[PDB]
Amino acid sequence: FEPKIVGFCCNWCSYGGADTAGTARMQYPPNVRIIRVMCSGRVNASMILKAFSEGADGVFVGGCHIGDCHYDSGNYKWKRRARFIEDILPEFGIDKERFRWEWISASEGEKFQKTMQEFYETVKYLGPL
Amino acid sequence: MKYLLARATDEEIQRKGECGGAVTAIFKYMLDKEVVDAVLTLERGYDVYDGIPVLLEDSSGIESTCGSLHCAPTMFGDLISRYLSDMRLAVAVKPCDAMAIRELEKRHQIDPDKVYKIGLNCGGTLAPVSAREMIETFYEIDPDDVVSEEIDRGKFIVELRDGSHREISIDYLEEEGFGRRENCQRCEIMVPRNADLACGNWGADDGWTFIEVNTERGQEIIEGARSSGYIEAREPSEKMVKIREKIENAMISMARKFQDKYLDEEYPSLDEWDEYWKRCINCFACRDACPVCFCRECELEKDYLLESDEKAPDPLTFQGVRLSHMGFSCINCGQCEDVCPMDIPIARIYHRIQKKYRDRTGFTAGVSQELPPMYSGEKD
Amino acid sequence: MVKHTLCPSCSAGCGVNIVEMGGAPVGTYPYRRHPVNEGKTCRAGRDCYEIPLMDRVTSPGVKKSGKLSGVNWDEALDKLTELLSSEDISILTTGTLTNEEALKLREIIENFNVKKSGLITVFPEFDYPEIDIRNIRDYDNIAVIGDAITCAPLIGRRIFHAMAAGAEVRSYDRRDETRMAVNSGFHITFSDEREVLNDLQQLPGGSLIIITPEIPEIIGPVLEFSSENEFDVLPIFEDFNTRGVMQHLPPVNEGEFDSVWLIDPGAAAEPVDVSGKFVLQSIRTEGLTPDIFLPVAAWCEKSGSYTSTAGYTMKLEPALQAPEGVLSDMEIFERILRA
Amino acid sequence: AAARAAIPMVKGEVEIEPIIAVTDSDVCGGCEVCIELCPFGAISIEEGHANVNVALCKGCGTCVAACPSGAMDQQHFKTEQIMAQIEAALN
Ligand code: SF4
Ligand code: SF4
Ligand code: SF4
Ligand code: SF4
Ligand code: SF4
Ligand code: SF4
Ligand code: SF4
Ligand code: FES
Repeated sequence: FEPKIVGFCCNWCSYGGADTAGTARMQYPPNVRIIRVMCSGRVNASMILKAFSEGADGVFVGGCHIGDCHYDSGNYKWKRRARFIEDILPEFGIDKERFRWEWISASEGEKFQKTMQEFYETVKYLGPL
Repeated sequence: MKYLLARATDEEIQRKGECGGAVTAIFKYMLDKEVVDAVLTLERGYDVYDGIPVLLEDSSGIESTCGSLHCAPTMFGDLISRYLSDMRLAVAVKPCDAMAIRELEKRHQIDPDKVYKIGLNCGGTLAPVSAREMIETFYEIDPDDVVSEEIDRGKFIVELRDGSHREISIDYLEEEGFGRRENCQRCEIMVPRNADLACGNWGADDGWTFIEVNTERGQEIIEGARSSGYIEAREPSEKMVKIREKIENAMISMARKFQDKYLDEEYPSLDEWDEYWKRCINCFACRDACPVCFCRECELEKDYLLESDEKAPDPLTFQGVRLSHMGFSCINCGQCEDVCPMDIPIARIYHRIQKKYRDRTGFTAGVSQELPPMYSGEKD
Repeated sequence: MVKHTLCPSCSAGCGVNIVEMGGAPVGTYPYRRHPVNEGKTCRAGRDCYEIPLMDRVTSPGVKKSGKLSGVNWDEALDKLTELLSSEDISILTTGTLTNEEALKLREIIENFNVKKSGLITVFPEFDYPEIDIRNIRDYDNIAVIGDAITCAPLIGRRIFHAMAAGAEVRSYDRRDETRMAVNSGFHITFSDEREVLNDLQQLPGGSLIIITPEIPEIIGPVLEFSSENEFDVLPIFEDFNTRGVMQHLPPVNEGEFDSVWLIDPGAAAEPVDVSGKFVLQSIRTEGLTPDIFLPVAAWCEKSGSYTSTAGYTMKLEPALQAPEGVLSDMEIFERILRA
Repeated sequence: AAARAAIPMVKGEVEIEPIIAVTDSDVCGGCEVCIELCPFGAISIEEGHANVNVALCKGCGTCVAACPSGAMDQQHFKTEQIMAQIEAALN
């Protein structure tokens, strides 16, 4: 079983963190697919639900650390949305461990690598949705 | 003046009024003295099971709208937002109506300065056809020949034409699958404090209405009706106020117990939910009926979400999307479940999600004046 | 403002409320008291309020050179009466008249001695039982021919109630992914008619057969088999008063139409080939240009009775006011008889 | 630093990225759940419809994600585009 994982990362920190992991050449499983947004505040539950409905076995969202958002308040709104999404997902048979959201700074390549590896292990263990 | 006992100075309005006719007298004063342009209320059709919204632009024959209708689970918020959002209005609202109106006001779909809310205390409503069948089965009478209903004693009470009264335990009827709608059994708010006035019969004598004044707009309404001589009012005992308080607390406790019953221990399983969702015909009756779903164009109908085949939609891209859109604002009015052609218990899941959100953030939909914390602009 | 009425979109007898603001229809409201649907409607039921306003034609039209030009009512009722008396006129109606209007149409058909006329419907004249849909759940065995849920969602609701009641439901169609196919106890995608009929041999006496018009050629054989062996047949007709009109007017079984008079107040008629002249009596011309046009009142602007497929009859007072210059089909018929 | 600061002042002009919110007046209901979500106050209400100021908007997309009906949409990050990307990632 090879899980299908979709990722959303803000342009300024989390996408920067993935770039840092790449430049340092920190290996991690190739299942994730990153989609760029300007801010984690651009992400809403419709995208997560669409991902899970289209065949995703896990959804990752990455943002700036609280207090570090380029647009200064977007990740707060995302954090609220993410808590609500964790509320909603188990009602349709989707474990909330299949939906991970983390704060990754632009220089935190190693944290991004570890998050990717661990999320892949979790989702693979859970098995197909 | 937080509390009053009021009744219409008129005598016909008192006679046909449910509890002294203070609501009708207030509406008559509001129309006659031109506080508002119109009154939105209910009027019975060809029987007590047929309730129809009416918009009275004058008080002539207003008496035809008096009396309660427990078999009329109607919603007025979306009517006001869709058709009457421009006129100065006075409306009679049950707590769920006031909750829908508050959720719409904070979204600027209704102007609070334009709408006067004479809310009514509410112990629950029943579906009309189901109520008729229940009366036929368990009261051993024709559904016809009944002219009133009431739930005061913890017993559902029907008042036959001749004058006789037949009461049966609302607990026993509910245990048998009849009585109040499930959402009404879970309902946590019986006194509409999210309205300008709250009128009921819990702290009230016979022939009088117990009115709690929530706002200064309500105070103006009351003092204008009393100065104009449309309602006579006096002060409650303050021994009756405690009886009303205890009644409200007991009803709230029962609502909490039924919330535990329907949302946790008798909640459908995931397999049962799958069987239900398999039925959905994608008719959007639930969204149309939902007062919180007011949008001119609905995202659920977009190509990337809308199910274009003649088969049951994926409950994610329909129900989960609507939940993410408004489930923090769900007022548990049960309108979505009432109109579903496929008999799916939608209000259960929506209320459970809203309960999770309220427990986490302390936001109570239809009661808080401000938007849900989801829409806060602060760094909180 | 809020007025009871019938949904005209299919033959289920669902009740709706029309919300009217200042003389125009502006919305729909749940008709919770109605027994057929208890205030539940599919999308079409909630959309029906727009029909009286959409492309409405409200002035009589006599085809001038090439096109259709306005005309007064007398000058059309004349040039229709002469057409009846002189030429070979065949009268075709949809299941959208009131029952009384259908009786009047039968009177007219006899008065002018027309030879070819009737109601446009693929179903034959049968002794359909008067079934209450609330009793569908009582049947132990239900055979469903055609996608009944899509044809009439609020009868598919009763089929679901029956399934929950323990009845075993078998569905037949030429497709294997319809709503009934998905939700049936057992589905068969038959390509030969006997395929279904053989299985119908396994039904107990007094079983239900819900048949839609999706498969026309099977209706005849299935009704013949049900006449034998004592099955209750529930049809899903095409129009909201096909049953009521059929009570008085036979189904049209002719195929040589020329100089036809179509009476479709509900605008439900499919494109009908006209070899000769085309009189159209409807609420909106749309479609193609008719030789004559007599605008009529909408289903909810009339007073009269309608019968659903199950056999439930509902008496209606107008929910809206008919626009100026349009007459009910009853008025047209009475004036034509008077002339 | 003097040279680097002089370069743009000699140029006399800079380009503003157009990745900004745009409101569909025909779809917007004036609910206003978007105005407070802009940290820069770029959204106001004119004629009962949300209106975005280009000079104040920075293009975070928070308001667009908040809008239920989809009247608000971010240029270059439209909902249809991200939905297409999600669909293609899995199909
Ligand atoms: S939901 Fe609450 S306020 Fe509304 S009818 Fe039921 S009990 Fe009354
Ligand atoms: S989702 Fe259902 S219960 Fe909740 S507010 Fe909307 S109609 Fe009422
Ligand atoms: S589902 Fe979303 S877009 Fe549609 S009406 Fe409800 S809140 Fe508005
Ligand atoms: S009302 Fe029922 S059948 Fe219609 S879309 Fe909603 S859940 Fe599906
Ligand atoms: S089932 Fe038929 S009659 Fe009932 S609402 Fe739908 S289209 Fe109208
Ligand atoms: S959230 Fe959407 S509908 Fe509401 S005001 Fe903003 S753009 Fe308009
Ligand atoms: S995109 Fe961001 S900055 Fe621009 S108007 Fe919306 S919330 Fe404000
Ligand atoms: S920019 Fe990364 S979270 Fe706002």
